[PDB]
Amino acid sequence: DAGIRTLVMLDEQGEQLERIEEGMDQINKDMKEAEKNLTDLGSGGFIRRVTNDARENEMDENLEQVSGIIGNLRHMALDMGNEIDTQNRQIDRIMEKADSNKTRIDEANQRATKMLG
Amino acid sequence: TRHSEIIKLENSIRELHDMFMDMAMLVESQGEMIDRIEYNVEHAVDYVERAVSDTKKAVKYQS
Amino acid sequence: MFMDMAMLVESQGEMIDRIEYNVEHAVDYVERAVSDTKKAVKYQS
Amino acid sequence: GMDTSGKQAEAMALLAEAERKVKNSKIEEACEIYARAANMFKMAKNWSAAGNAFCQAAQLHLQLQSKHDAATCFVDAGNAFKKADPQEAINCLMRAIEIYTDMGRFTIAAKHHISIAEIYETELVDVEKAIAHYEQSADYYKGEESNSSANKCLLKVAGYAAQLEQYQKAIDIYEQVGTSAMDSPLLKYSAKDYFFKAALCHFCIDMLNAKLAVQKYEELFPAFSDSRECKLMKKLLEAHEEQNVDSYTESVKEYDSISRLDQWLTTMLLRIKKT
Amino acid sequence: GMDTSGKQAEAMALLAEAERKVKNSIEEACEIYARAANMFKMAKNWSAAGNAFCQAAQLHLQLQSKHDAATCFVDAGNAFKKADPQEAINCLMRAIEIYTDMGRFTIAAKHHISIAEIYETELVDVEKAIAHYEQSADYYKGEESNSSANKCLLKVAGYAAQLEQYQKAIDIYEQVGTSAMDSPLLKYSAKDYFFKAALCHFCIDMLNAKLAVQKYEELFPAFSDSRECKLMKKLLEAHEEQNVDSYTESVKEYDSISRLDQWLTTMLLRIKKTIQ
Amino acid sequence: GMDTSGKQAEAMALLAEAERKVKNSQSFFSGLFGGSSKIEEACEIYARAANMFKMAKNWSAAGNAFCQAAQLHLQLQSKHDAATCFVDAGNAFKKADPQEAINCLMRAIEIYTDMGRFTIAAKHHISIAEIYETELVDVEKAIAHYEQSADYYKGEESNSSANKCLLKVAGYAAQLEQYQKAIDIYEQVGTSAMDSPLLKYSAKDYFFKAALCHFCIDMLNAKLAVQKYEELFPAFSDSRECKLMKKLLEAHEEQNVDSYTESVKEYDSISRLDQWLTTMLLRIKKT
Repeated sequence: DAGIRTLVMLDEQGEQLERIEEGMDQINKDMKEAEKNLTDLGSGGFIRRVTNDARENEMDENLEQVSGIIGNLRHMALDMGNEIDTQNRQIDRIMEKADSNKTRIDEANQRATKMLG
Repeated sequence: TRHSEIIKLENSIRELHDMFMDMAMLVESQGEMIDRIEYNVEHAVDYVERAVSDTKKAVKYQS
Repeated sequence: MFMDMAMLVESQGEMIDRIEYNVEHAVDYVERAVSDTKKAVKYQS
Repeated sequence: GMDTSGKQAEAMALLAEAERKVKNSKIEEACEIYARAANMFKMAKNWSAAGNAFCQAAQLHLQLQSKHDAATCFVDAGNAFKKADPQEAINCLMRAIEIYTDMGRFTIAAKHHISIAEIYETELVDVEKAIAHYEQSADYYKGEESNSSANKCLLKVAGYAAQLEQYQKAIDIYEQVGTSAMDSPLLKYSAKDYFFKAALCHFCIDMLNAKLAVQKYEELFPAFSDSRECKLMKKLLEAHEEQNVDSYTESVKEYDSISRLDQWLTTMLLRIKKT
Repeated sequence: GMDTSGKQAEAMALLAEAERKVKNSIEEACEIYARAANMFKMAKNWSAAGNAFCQAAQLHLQLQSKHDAATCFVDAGNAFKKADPQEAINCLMRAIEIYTDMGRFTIAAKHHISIAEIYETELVDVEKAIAHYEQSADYYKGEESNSSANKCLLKVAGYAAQLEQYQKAIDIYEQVGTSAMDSPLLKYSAKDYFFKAALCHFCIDMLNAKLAVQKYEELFPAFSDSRECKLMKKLLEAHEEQNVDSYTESVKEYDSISRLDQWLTTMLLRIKKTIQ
Repeated sequence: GMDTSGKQAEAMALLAEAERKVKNSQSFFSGLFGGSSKIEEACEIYARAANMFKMAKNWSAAGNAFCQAAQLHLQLQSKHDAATCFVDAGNAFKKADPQEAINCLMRAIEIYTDMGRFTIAAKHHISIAEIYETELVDVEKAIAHYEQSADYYKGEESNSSANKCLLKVAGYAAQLEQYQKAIDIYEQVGTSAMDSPLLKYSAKDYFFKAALCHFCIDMLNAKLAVQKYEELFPAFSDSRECKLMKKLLEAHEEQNVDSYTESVKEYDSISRLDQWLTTMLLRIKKT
């Protein structure tokens, strides 16, 4: 259950990351356009049944069951990792863009404060 | 049959341990990066708010 | 290891939500400022 | 292909028009149009000339009264040259890093240090330069309290130093990182691996002191006994005590049957076992 | 080497330039001060860099600026963190006050948690750390940050049980268990929290612990099936039997079954000492 | 503590000053025609007072101030600021009394959807649905709001969100003893999600729900539905759901309630049963 919840909320976080990426792209384009306009304005078993008895039998089955689950878990684990990679990349790229936008506005402000005098 | 199953279980457990460690470190780095961008965007929004307020007051004084 | 991972994942998710909220505020204010600039430039001209 | 030729022709025409316009206040518009031409050329995907035009526009921007924009253009030009003459990109990125340090953004400076070290090590074979860049980045990150990147850089330099046969620095860094991870509530699972790597690095120095080193590691972290790595280390030590080749060969074969060995550990094991 | 002397001389020259510039009587002075502080930072002279940052902060605050002044104060406090915890605490408190006046609760709460961490790590003072954690928890709860508030409350309860009365531990653990048990993801661990409260009840008397565990079992049916309640019942039988051997046997059996947190061991040692 | 008295006193004084300012604003406009500068300053004071009242935990006063500011700015031909203030007032009322939050959120929805902004309208619809559900048992309004938000998201092409709303709708419809809508929604969602890579693992679960939701109607149709789902998704045969359903049908075909109870108890023991699943099992046991 913990694995499944981690995966689903990781997917949700990725969706949010994509949404913020789109928002920032639109912000950058709008800011550049506005700045330009303003500038232009100017396995069978596990226990050897040596003892027989039921105690061994159940044991064996349990192990097998666990093994199978673990098998599945193996594959599951791999999947849960993969998405993170892509997300990480985004979490890096965004930074670059963000900085530029901020820089742009600051420079614009500076320019707007130097043309007057 | 003992050796095959025991070794298979050990291999699966070791692979899970290694991959979980690697992806945990990756998650830690991701968290650091997202915290940095959080502070960066907070500062950017604050500064743009201040700049637009200054522009508004200046233009209203001039007009 | 799983339970150790869980808390960091939860913290990252909540602060991702907070960052998204901040960005929504910023984009809404930017849109309002752009609209005000358009109004000013169009009416002054 | 028609696409590449058409895009190249369009970008050349745009760049020529920009040159004519600038040659004929004007600095800002010239820089803007040059940046547009550089972006179009990049879309044309001619890396060398695209980067050339971009750095020329960056120099023109430097002529203009602006600093951060020049640094952004410099980093973009370095990324463009990434697939071209390494020296020019390295110099441009060094200049950008100097500007960043002057401005005070240490995080981006360390990121660019890591990028330049990565390109130097991947493209060129000269390692010491990349190691120095990584050490500078680690120092900057430690000054900025960013433990993750500092630890990554320290691990990379320690691994290389082990590769360069400077085992003392490698073991020192590995022990430091292991104790740091152990102290922290998290990452304590890799402390056993760090101690095992430190023991392997120490073994190269001599054989008798290996027993003392492993005993010290055990008494420092008792749980390290439970790890299969400690069992493997002690078994290999006992096998090496006698000049028998079969014992450690079988042990390493079993370990490979358990876990797939990375290139560094494989070469290290071969080196230690050969002598 | 060249770096030390060169950077130190350049920083001193910048400080003198800023002093002369202000003596003429201003933003250029603040920029020079910030640059000089940066040079000092590269020279590894952590001390007196925070002083330059604070001087720049006051110079910029003189002209009504508050945001950049707050950021400079925070940076100066972070720099002083290693050099001097006291000055770092003062700068961080100033930044927290400024932001709270401006209404930035997230930054204020993060700074409060940082203050608590520095108080508890370098210096020896938990009550001030407890108050800082409580303030941060209240700030986060106001902003409906469930996980941060829960973590802060859990740490406060742990500290209170460690040194203070058990009432705080019982209250906070019960509240956290109530908040988490209903939640789907965390319910698995919910049991754990409850158990702690029960143990803290055993510190006062056995009857209170018995009533608390009965109430927990009635409220949470799964708490009945847990091995932890079985172990607590066995420990209760041992205590009413005044038999320390049974206590030790049960504790060692549990330790073999699962490892300990080293806090449960301390609590159980305290409980076994009073068996008499 | 000092917070209560001090903040209340200062906020009340500031609010009285704002009331005096707005009272004198009409006289100033009539006598001199100053403009909206005084109105804007009064609105800023209103927003500040609302913020302080929210800080001092006096949610009612903060909501009142937010509503006053929203109305005053709406009269100033600025719908966006009025909508934002109305959303803030709705949040404050939700903190104190959601009845006013309902109308505030409806006003925000109307204002936003007038321009065609579907995302904000859907989000506000989901917020109102949550407000209704958490306090009241008014399933009708909740289902209507969920369906409206799902339609808005479907028209906006934003996938991966409306499916959860449809799943909630199906669950509530099944809880209301209405199964056709729930069965249709669950089968559609499962079939659509089968093709997706990530959702595959979960798809089977939906089918099982449908089977249960398709078992109340009759045994013949339930058996046919189980067969159809297994054939369309043969991998569904690997999970425990098929074995459990087969055992339940075999036990129920002969009026052996004890075997059905034993199977249900074993399934619950291996993993705790959901409240909805347990309720449906109990309801089926009535037969």
